[PDB]
Amino acid sequence: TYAIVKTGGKQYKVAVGDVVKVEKLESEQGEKVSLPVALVVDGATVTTDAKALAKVAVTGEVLGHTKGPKIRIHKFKNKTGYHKRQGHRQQLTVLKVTGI
Amino acid sequence: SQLKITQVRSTIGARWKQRESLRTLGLRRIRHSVIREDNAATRGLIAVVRHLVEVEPAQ
Amino acid sequence: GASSSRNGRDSAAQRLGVKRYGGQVVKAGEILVRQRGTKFHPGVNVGRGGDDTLFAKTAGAVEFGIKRGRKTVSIVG
Amino acid sequence: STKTRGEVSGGGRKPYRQKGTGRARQGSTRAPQFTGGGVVHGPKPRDYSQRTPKKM
Amino acid sequence: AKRGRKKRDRKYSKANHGKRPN
Amino acid sequence: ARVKRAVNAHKKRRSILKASRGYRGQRSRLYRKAKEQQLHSLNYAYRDRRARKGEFRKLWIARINAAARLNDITYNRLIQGLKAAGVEVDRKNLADIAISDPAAFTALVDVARAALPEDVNAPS
Amino acid sequence: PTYAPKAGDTTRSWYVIDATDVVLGRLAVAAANLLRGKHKPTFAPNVDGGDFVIVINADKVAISGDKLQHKMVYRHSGYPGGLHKRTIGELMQRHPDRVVEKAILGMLPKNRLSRQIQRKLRVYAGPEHPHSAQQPVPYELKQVAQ
RNA sequence: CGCGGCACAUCCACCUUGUGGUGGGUGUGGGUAGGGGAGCGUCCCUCAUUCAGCGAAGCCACCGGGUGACCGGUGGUGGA
RNA sequence: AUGCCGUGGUGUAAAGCGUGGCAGUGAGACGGCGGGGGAUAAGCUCCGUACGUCGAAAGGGAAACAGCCCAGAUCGCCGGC
RNA sequence: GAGGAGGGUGGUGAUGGCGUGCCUUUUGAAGAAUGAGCCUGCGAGUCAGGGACAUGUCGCAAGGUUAACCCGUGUGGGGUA
Ligand SMILES: [Mg+2]
Ligand SMILES: [Mg+2]
Ligand SMILES: [Mg+2]
Ligand SMILES: [Mg+2]
Ligand SMILES: [Mg+2]
Ligand SMILES: [Mg+2]
Ligand SMILES: [Mg+2]
Ligand SMILES: [Mg+2]
Ligand SMILES: [Mg+2]
Ligand SMILES: [Mg+2]
Ligand SMILES: [Mg+2]
Ligand SMILES: [Mg+2]
Ligand SMILES: [Mg+2]
Ligand SMILES: [Mg+2]
Ligand SMILES: [Mg+2]
Ligand SMILES: [Mg+2]
Ligand SMILES: [Mg+2]
Ligand SMILES: [Mg+2]
Ligand SMILES: [Mg+2]
Ligand SMILES: [Mg+2]
Ligand SMILES: [Mg+2]
Ligand SMILES: [Mg+2]
Ligand SMILES: [Mg+2]
Ligand SMILES: [Mg+2]
Ligand SMILES: [Mg+2]
Ligand SMILES: [Mg+2]
Ligand SMILES: [Mg+2]
Ligand SMILES: [Mg+2]
Ligand SMILES: [Mg+2]
Ligand SMILES: [Mg+2]
Ligand SMILES: [Mg+2]
Ligand SMILES: [Mg+2]
Ligand SMILES: [Mg+2]
Ligand SMILES: [Mg+2]
Ligand SMILES: [Mg+2]
Ligand SMILES: [Mg+2]
Ligand SMILES: [Mg+2]
Ligand SMILES: [Mg+2]
Ligand SMILES: [Mg+2]
Repeated sequence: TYAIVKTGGKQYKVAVGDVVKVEKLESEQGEKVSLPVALVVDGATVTTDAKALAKVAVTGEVLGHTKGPKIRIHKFKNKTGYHKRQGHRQQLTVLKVTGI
Repeated sequence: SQLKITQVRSTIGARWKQRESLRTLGLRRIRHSVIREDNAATRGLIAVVRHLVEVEPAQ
Repeated sequence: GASSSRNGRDSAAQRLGVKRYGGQVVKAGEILVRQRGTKFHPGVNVGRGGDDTLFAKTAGAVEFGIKRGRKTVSIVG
Repeated sequence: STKTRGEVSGGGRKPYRQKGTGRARQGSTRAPQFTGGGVVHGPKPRDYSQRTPKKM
Repeated sequence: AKRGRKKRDRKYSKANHGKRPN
Repeated sequence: ARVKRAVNAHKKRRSILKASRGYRGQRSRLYRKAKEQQLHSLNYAYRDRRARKGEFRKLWIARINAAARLNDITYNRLIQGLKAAGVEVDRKNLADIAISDPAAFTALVDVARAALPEDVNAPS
Repeated sequence: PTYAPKAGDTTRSWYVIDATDVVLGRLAVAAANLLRGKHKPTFAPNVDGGDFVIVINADKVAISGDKLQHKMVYRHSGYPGGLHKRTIGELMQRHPDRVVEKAILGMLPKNRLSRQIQRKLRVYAGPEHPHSAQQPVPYELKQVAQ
């Protein structure tokens, strides 16, 4: 069985035992989180109903907070002399799915 | 009664009496709502800016 | 080329016209309507002036009106 | 102290005529962009003593 | 004068709204 | 205090040339011609981190539109029927079920078709 | 991670399209989608997915009366004054397979992989095709009701 | 619009209530000429401290770090 | 009709004014509307316009296309409208 | 780890989309306007003055401060014109 889970304003297709990188959830390493779903497929049934999916949640287990890939930004316009340099590391969260 | 104004189009390429009329209604960006009273000065602000907004009789 | 600069000259604009409108509080001596001639005439508490300048003699509000065809400028004291 | 372009030896003439050569115009051989030329805005002898008041 | 007329008549599209530069 | 410029100046040249490995011509060997290319290679990465959010949506739709038409419905009416039934599955996962689990996509077609209004051309 | 197809996953089949009363626009469109694999949910624009298309009966395609006279086909040889022109009506007598095949190849994308896509297309004039060693299933035109 | 990071301004509550710090709202952050504010890097002197013939400077390669100029780690070469 | 000056309500943080420090600019272009010059010719020229955009503005559309339409990029996202 | 499958560094990149170098100067240039063959090195708002104006800070405060010069190995102490 699998389920489409909502977290961080985005959606992820998970199964029991997958590892999903999501946005920074305010939780320390080892805690449990509960997340809402948008679809649950349990074989040949899809369950497809907004009233019946609010009672179903995915139990997570945080492995730890990681960083993203370094993004180097150097904006530039042609014959003016404009330069702007900037970097970024998106803070992420590794999350084990043990529920559904 | 009490009106609800939702901005639909931008202020880019709008005139001075239209940008400043959205500033008095309290609108900032596209799809921003505000609730104002239906005195005779609000629908004079609306009549200048009626191509940029979307008024409705909403509580 | 035909040198048709037979007429290429002008004077300076003199900034005439009405300077203090109706319902507007003035001080003693304020110039109300600078003008050529008496387009406007002096009424109550308004003097004419040397070049028909229509100043003020007393502080108050300015109101316009008619007095037998000739239109006047007056001040309510 | 260093030498400016009016104290470096020589460089009094113009090395070649201005138009026709296909080189850049130069005007002197001790101009500051030349190797060997003078130093622009370089050091000079200075006295750095300040005037602190007696009560301070 | 085909170029001067064909560049001018392409402002009558729905996107340009009857206006183009030059 | 005379400063030889070379220890400061080589710092910004070793990192431009490490970011230019894999370019061809003078654009990987020379500093003046690999600083011009890095000015373009970071405007292109900026322009295309924002373009690919549309590019994958443009691919997910074409895999839903291909998989909706194996179940005699257009993409036009599948998105309508999945908002009229309260199925908020995004187009990334809706295009991943269509490849990886086709019997779970026929059920979302029969949910969206039955929730669709009966005369789709009649006014509301 | 969205699906990007491996090499060795694209499974190809063989279709055959009759053209006895079909117009040239409906048939070139339905052959262009079927060669590229737009009808498959595993589509990727950089992978030559898609099946084979055998167009039989191309001498009987539905072209109007005013297009066998006034629609021209231009080739240019490179030499000056080397512009030649032939009508559709004098190409439907000698080479009727070229008229159907030109309409398909203007509807493929103008890139390098379309030159591998067009190697999966066989256009014939009569009702007989040599590819009976394979098993081509017939393909009729369908429009999804809306 | 949603979720997460940063900066500036303003307002409301705390801490030696302006030298200003911590927390919470709303707003704002395209930019040439130019104005303002805050920083990285090379060198030199002085004060304190600490490495170095058990291998300093410099150079080369690799693995990592910071919002930027840039930085650190390990190894190879090298000789104050 | 609009515009303009005055005044009484209401609304809106980054509006106005005085005085100092430091500037840059003083070659503008096209589009809509009102006009002069020109043959009511010009991608022509000279003015008006609390008109717009470019200049100094990326992104989407007009095939391509400083000046036209939509919209103003703080950064990330393989989320929606 | 003998090999294969799984996962991850590093190197290459078949193929798809998007995409008009840099500087100067201009109303506007990828421009068929200027400048540069390449690399390493050098190469441009500095200094003098009890100057001038305006500020940030420190000492003294109805007063503030000395210049020349004199005496000390010094950066210290005198010196009221
Ligand atoms: Mg420019
Ligand atoms: Mg006159
Ligand atoms: Mg007289
Ligand atoms: Mg000399
Ligand atoms: Mg000379
Ligand atoms: Mg010398
Ligand atoms: Mg002394
Ligand atoms: Mg390469
Ligand atoms: Mg988007
Ligand atoms: Mg194309
Ligand atoms: Mg912005
Ligand atoms: Mg800015
Ligand atoms: Mg600037
Ligand atoms: Mg050794
Ligand atoms: Mg050294
Ligand atoms: Mg290093
Ligand atoms: Mg080392
Ligand atoms: Mg070493
Ligand atoms: Mg001038
Ligand atoms: Mg001028
Ligand atoms: Mg002008
Ligand atoms: Mg012009
Ligand atoms: Mg105009
Ligand atoms: Mg006109
Ligand atoms: Mg001109
Ligand atoms: Mg602007
Ligand atoms: Mg300019
Ligand atoms: Mg633009
Ligand atoms: Mg554009
Ligand atoms: Mg385009
Ligand atoms: Mg939609
Ligand atoms: Mg490519
Ligand atoms: Mg010019
Ligand atoms: Mg050139
Ligand atoms: Mg060229
Ligand atoms: Mg020139
Ligand atoms: Mg040259
Ligand atoms: Mg050179
Ligand atoms: Mg003081």
